[PDB]
Amino acid sequence: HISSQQHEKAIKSYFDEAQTQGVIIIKEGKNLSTYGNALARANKEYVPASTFKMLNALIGLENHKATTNEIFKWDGKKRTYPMWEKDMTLGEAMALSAVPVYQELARRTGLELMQKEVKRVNFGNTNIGTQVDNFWLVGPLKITPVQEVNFADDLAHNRLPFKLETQEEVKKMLLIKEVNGSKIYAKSGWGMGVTPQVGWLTGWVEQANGKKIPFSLNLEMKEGMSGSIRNEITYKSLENLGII
Ligand SMILES: *C(=O)N1C[C@H](NOS(=O)(=O)O)C(C)=C[C@H]1C(N)=O
Ligand SMILES: CC1=C[C@@H](C(N)=O)N2C[C@@H]1N(OS(=O)(=O)O)C2=O
Repeated sequence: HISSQQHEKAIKSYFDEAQTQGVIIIKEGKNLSTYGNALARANKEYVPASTFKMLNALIGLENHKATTNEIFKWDGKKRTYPMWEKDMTLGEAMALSAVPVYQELARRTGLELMQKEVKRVNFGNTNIGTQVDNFWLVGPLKITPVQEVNFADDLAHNRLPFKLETQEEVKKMLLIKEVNGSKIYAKSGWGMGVTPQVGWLTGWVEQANGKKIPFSLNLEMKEGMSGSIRNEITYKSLENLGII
């Protein structure tokens, strides 16, 4: 009974109230629906930032650069965040979004193999340049929100060019929330090394019946903004549309 006009107004209001500019793209089957307060962001390129952890993990696991139980030791050097000053698996580093572990994984893969794999999966603009440890954080690698929701759709359905086991292993690392009978799998991103700063939340909802609904939220992260606003806008948008 709720009008399209009302759903669009409600979702736009979530971005407006957060005093930011953003989009949330939802995919139902092959149909992409764009919502939010800055719809033109849908086909614009931004650094993937920490959302690249999903592809970094797939590449690393497929090419035997790590195992899912392997403990990446903390080197003992000071980190930006105290929770990163510990030993962790790829899964733990995914949940904590610990950059040093994923920079170690990128270094193990190496520039030549990383570029070949990024080109093979056809991720975003597919350019990683000459620095294997920061290309997803400060460029040249860029991707659009439409490309991110299509990547999430491919991963959710095991359509990426990796072993089924590799995709299942990475998907297990991405469970962030359980609402009723729905499971939310996603990875956030915050491009802190670029101006303006981009904020992402890309993933999918696995409904009780087995249906997978991919999504990609993309917005501008502003001064003193909490990371949780990406999760709050996403959950409110998915709940408004009856996805959760
Ligand atoms: C990812 O974009 N990162 C790593 C880390 N986690 O942020 S996230 O939860 O939004 O992924 C962070 C604090 C910032 C950011 C970065 N550019 O290093
Ligand atoms: C809020 C945090 C979330 C998380 C992330 N998603 O990047 N990071 C950074 C900070 N945090 O915990 S801290 O060590 O207590 O700051 C940590 O593990």
